[PDB]
Amino acid sequence: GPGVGESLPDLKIEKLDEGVYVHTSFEEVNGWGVVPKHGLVVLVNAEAYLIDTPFTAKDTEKLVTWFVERGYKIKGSISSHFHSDSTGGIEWLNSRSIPTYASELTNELLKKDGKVQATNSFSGVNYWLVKNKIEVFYPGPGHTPDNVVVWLPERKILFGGCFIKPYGLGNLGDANIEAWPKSAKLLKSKYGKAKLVVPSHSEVGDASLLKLTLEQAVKGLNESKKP
Amino acid sequence: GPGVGESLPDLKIEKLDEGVYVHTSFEEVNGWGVVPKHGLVVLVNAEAYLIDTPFTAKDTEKLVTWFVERGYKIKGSISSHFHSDSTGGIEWLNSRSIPTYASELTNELLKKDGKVQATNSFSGVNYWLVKNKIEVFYPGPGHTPDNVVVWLPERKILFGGCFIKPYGLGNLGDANIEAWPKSAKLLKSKYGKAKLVVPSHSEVGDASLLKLTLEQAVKGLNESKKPS
Ligand SMILES: O=C1CCc2cc(-c3csc(COc4ccccc4)n3)ccc2N1
Ligand SMILES: O=C1CCc2cc(-c3csc(COc4ccccc4)n3)ccc2N1
Ligand SMILES: [Zn+2]
Ligand SMILES: [Zn+2]
Ligand SMILES: [Zn+2]
Ligand SMILES: [Zn+2]
Repeated sequence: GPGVGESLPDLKIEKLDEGVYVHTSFEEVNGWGVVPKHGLVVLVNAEAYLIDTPFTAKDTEKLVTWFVERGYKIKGSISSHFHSDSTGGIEWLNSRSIPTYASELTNELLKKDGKVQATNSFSGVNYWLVKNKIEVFYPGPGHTPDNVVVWLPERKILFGGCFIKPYGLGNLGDANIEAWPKSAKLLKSKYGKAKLVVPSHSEVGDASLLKLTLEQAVKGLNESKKP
Repeated sequence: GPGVGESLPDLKIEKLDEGVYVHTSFEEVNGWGVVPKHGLVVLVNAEAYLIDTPFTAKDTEKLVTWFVERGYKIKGSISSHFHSDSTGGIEWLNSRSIPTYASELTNELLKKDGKVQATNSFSGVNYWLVKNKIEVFYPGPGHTPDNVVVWLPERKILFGGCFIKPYGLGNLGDANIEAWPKSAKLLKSKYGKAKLVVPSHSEVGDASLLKLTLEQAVKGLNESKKPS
């Protein structure tokens, strides 16, 4: 809702691996309960890259302040898809002239919704946000038409965002179930020996979260072809 | 409120694993929104066991018919705590002579509250609702003094009910916040190898949710303890 959910938990920040933190923010979402949303902060040269923003400007600000107060200035943010649990902090970041990144199709979907756009876009299937350290990849449509993943080669850590859905597919409103099985299969061959997979809405796992997502996508596609 | 013609999403039933269904019902919590409630239906060869009832007689009846028309006998239900979102359809199940179960303490709380009780009580820290297949465990007070969890040793699924609160404890009006940290740690140390953990009010996860609940219990205790 437009209002502040006064009793949600606060923004969480936790170290996942050597260069890498998980940030978790929380929102009240109709029909689901409280929903957690994980993103990352990846440090490069002791400068911070946000992988997805929190739901809100308030938690984006808290996140940024925490790292900046500790000497880690913000090099940029990248959003894995257009929904506000990935993109909600883009306007705040833009107002601080922190570069924000999104695919061309993500920015088009933001605009079509009258959302503020990232100030840096990329067309096409791979994008090195930081060569050999932060890569973006488009597996095809799934949770949404634009969803991308972020790969950290040096840690073998995959940020699957809202594409990774081990225990169920979540909000299907913008989903492409026909395509999701093919996308999930593609993603699983490519990142099969990830050490760690970070879903948006489920806590971190190993590479079996790729197989679970594929099974859930196969499952939802089947059920949808009914009564 | 929602309008007079507004209905909340309809009861959902979803396969979770070979023997095992999640059932999700909804109520509106006036100005927080619409909030889901998960229970299970556990299948042991053509018998079905309800793990928690929906909030309402009407959804308890929908849930029972769904399985009766797929050929199952409803052998009984068990309620994980006394709140309506676990016991709301005991009165209806009783009216159809489906055995209903709760702990001795849960039935006492129901009777205290002027509510219909389950027809069968158990008491003790472990209780087999179905030997080798459906186990009930009391971790200690937390969400409520009487909350219990259900364990399916053969799927390694834990139904944690409203005890499992990985994103925030929820309403503490009936809770024992001083006990919840200890109870949570006992629950974690017993079921740390669960393949799945099913909370009442958030989605299915893995055994991580045990750790998250402990963290939330401890932090809730701390917050309630500051002098401001
Ligand atoms: O593999 C599967 C399919 C996905 C899935 C979902 C759940 C589950 C339990 S309550 C819940 C809440 O949902 C709804 C509440 C309101 C509107 C739409 C959905 N969702 C349990 C297990 C399964 N497991
Ligand atoms: O602004 C909004 C409200 C929040 C929101 C959520 C989603 C979305 C898509 S799949 C998904 C997964 O959810 C959950 C997964 C587990 C538990 C409860 C929810 N969640 C998409 C867009 C919106 N956008
Ligand atoms: Zn989304
Ligand atoms: Zn999402
Ligand atoms: Zn309760
Ligand atoms: Zn509850």
